Amino acid sequence: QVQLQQPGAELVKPGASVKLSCKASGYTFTSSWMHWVKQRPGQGLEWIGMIHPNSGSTNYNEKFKNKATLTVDKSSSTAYMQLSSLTSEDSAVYYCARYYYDYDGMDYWGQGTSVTVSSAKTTAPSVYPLAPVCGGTTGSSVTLGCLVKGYFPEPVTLTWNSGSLSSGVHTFPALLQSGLYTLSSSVTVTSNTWPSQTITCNVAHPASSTKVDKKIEPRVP
Amino acid sequence: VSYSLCTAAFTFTKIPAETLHGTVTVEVQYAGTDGPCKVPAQMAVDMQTLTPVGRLITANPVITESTENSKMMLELDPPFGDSYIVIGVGEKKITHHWHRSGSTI
Amino acid sequence: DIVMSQSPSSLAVSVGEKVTMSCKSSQSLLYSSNQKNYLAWYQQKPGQSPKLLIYWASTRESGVPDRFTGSGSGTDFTLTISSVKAEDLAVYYCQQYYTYPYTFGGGTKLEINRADAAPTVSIFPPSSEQLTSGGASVVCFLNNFYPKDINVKWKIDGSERQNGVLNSWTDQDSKDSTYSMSSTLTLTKDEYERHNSYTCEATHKTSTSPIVKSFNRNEC
Repeated sequence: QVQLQQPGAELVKPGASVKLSCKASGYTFTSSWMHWVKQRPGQGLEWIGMIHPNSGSTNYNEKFKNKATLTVDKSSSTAYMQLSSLTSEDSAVYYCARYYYDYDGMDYWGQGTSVTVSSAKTTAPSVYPLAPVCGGTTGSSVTLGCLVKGYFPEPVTLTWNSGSLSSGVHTFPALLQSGLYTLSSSVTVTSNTWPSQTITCNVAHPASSTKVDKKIEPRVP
Repeated sequence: VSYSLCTAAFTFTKIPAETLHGTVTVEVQYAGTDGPCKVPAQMAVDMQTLTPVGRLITANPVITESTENSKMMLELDPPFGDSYIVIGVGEKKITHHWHRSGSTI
Repeated sequence: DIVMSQSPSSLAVSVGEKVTMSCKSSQSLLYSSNQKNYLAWYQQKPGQSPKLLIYWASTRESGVPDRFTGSGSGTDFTLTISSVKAEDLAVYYCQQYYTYPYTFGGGTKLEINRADAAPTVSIFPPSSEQLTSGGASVVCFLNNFYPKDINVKWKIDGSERQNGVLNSWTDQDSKDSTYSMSSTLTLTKDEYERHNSYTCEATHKTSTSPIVKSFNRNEC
């Protein structure tokens, strides 16, 4: 199965450079051009260029020919893109993509690296469990929450039970306040699932290389 | 006098040849008996998208014959560097890797 | 560079509607040598990478349901969804690959009209963990409502408090097309411990009466 693994985040100073990576598996890396595409938050798509891993040949959008450099390492099936002189408009998600316009293979885009151009430092989040109000409930379902407070830059990845709990989840977009982001998520499960079964909010913050698994526990007087 | 595309299978009759100024001539033969039809031909760098590069110079190459294995000559203008000559359409299209030097103009 | 223009920039559609989106190019994408149209369509659902739907103007990517159809030739292209599903909430982009550099249209954002629905409300006092750190966030979830507009007030011992409140809406849900929103009131521990009653009160088009959940710091 085609997989293109990209790091979640890079924090970059204004005017500085960053090198992004894209590790390929599930198809012959050397025989497919690797494309790169930029997407600013809330905006459209811009094709940066492509590189052929077997030969090293490149084709760049002229807009990016000075500020981007594409390379590959065949021995590790990894494609790289260096971007230089980052502006505030270069805060964006950068995708690598195996373009495939034929019947016998799958087109596939990686998850993207979120590049934030800022002079601020990395701050890891605090992760707080949100258990229901102290007491009990007359319902058959219970809603639990997780609060991810005070981090920079975006993003965080939040799952419930490592992704095995996906139905009834609402994860709310992060909001910037006083230089730090806060995000929350709610999950609703049947009242007899929890707490006899563990419910854990799993939060990863790639920019700080931090990962927290926070169990939700019932409140006490 | 507009013909449909030749959709049967092509075969190179010899290796494509570079001309004085760096174009390439390509001789093919056509397995179909459904002529007259137009030979599909292009240059590409990416076989997974077929985005055209360079130029097709013989831009109306018509097979007039309906006998099998009839032969036709094409000329294309390759980009500098590496590319592929691509003749025909569909799963039986044929390709040939090509390299044009920057000095061959 | 080829200029790609999409219309409309956004469209509001109901589940089950046949939806048509347009894409125009500044020169023909039909390559006469192979009679192929060098036009692709991508779908981008909220928070996801783009996914290829259609290439060669009309060829579906493997695994894409046949409710998606690409049509057109030359400079004029359309993407049609024969009967829209809730899961089709997304921005749709066309992209020419006739020449380098590849260029994309500005996208059509597909939004879903659905029946009005009142939210289900939940409230969460500060965690013991956060209180030990000196902070106190109170969180209210207003889940699965429609339409998007909603007014949220925090009442502390009956008095409205707007300072320190962050309100965040989800995108439309991929299964039921509703919105949800979270409201977080952040106080200091000392400020939080000076009051007893904490109330999240929302007003939504479905009723002029307030949607309420409350707790008392006192009790269990």
